[PDB]
Amino acid sequence: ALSPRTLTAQHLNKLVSVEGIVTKTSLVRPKLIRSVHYAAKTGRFHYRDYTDATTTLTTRIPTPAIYPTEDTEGNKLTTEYGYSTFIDHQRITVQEMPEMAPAGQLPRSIDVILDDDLVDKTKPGDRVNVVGVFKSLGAGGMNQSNSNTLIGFKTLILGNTVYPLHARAARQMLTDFDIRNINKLSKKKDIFDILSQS
Amino acid sequence: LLKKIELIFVNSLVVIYSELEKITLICDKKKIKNFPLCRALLRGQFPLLQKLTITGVTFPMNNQDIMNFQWLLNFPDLKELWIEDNDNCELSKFLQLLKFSNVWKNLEKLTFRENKLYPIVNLDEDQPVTNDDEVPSMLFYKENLQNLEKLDLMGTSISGSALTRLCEQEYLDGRKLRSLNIGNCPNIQFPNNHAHTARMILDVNAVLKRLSKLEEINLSHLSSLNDSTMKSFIINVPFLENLKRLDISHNFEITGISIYEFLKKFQMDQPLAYLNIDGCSQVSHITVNMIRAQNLVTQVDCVYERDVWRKFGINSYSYS
Repeated sequence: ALSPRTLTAQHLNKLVSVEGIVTKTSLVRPKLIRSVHYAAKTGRFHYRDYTDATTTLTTRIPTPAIYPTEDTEGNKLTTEYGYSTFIDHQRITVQEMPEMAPAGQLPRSIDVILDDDLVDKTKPGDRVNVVGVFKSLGAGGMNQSNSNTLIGFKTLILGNTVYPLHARAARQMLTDFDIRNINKLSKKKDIFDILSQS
Repeated sequence: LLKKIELIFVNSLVVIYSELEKITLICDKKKIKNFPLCRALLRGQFPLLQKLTITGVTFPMNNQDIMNFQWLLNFPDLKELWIEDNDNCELSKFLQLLKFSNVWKNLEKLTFRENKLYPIVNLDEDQPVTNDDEVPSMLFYKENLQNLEKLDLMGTSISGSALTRLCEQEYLDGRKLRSLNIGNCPNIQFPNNHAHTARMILDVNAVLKRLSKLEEINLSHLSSLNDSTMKSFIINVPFLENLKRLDISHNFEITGISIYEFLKKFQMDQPLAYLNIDGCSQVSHITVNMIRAQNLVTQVDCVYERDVWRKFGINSYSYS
């Protein structure tokens, strides 16, 4: 159980929970995960799976997001949307709570990836707890086109659940005991004075 | 005096033959747009012809006698038939021939491979009666296929139930069958799959009970063989004790999990002799290195970069 400050390189590839405030939510985009193609002469439906470092918890070989256009025999393919499969994808920045940041330091932040039904579960300014796998991705400048010796690797949380918060939950649950107490108090003749004095 | 003739018609430009023993006709399907020996094969007889191998030709549309394999009745004693990428042929018409004549006293091996996906063929077990006062037509599937050692149906759109019916009817003999190739057949689904039409199901338990002594299985390009479906093979390990050579290559689904637990339960039988998983993008390199290291297979091939399977001469006589 961490925050965007105390989340540390020792935590990479572990399952972590981070508390913070959401900022800079990306647009929602469909991410291609499988495409299906009718080979016009052959009659078979070919298909192709896709992978990147966000779609999987393990570093499977990447797939270049290219659509097929020809069969092995050279027969022209046609892409079949509606049988092809896309997940919704969203990237959000969770910022450290300013109340927690130590003396004279500004809040740290980290980027979370959310997929399918987790998308749009938060808007900016939401205080949140995110659970997910903290990961690294990309080449980190090890690819020799990058001369810079010092830059680090990009890192993310691949999200598994998102809880909104106002603990000191954003929407409080009410027991029937709460319902009955709330109604009981409402019948006290001077309840407006009681609540406003409270 | 010619006993064995081969023709490899690389390009195009514009009666009794007792001597012959083997005819191999191979064509560039792109350049050749007809069927060279069509008149000769339908008109003549080649009564001592042991092996016939026709690939890449294009059957004429104007001749249902060709398309129904009516000529193919001409050749008794035909120890082996190989027929591959014959673009306008169909396994349906072939099985209709096999229904209605005892065409061959003996086939040791059959190999049929149509290229394009024709509609679903189910085993046509309908035995009609002209009248119930008259005989039902004797169906010659048994005595035609009773002899087979090698059955190969790669790419042929045979439905899974058709193959189970071939085994339940005991048309395929089992006691003599040794090598089965059903790769690239999109109409095969295994029992654990929830998504199907029931007559595409293969009942591997029934099949492997029937034909238990077989050596060599080929399921390459059988995308339907996901990891869940491999569980059916795991529990049916006791019925395939003769199996030495297993090709499941170019399966883009099969994770190393199924591979490993299959070889581990097989080890409860002594390694499997040989296994092919070339092009299988999902088998983890460390798993296959474990397979080598713990010696669960005497040889295993993992050329991930090998794009294609049709080694000419060895696996296929389709030209180039």
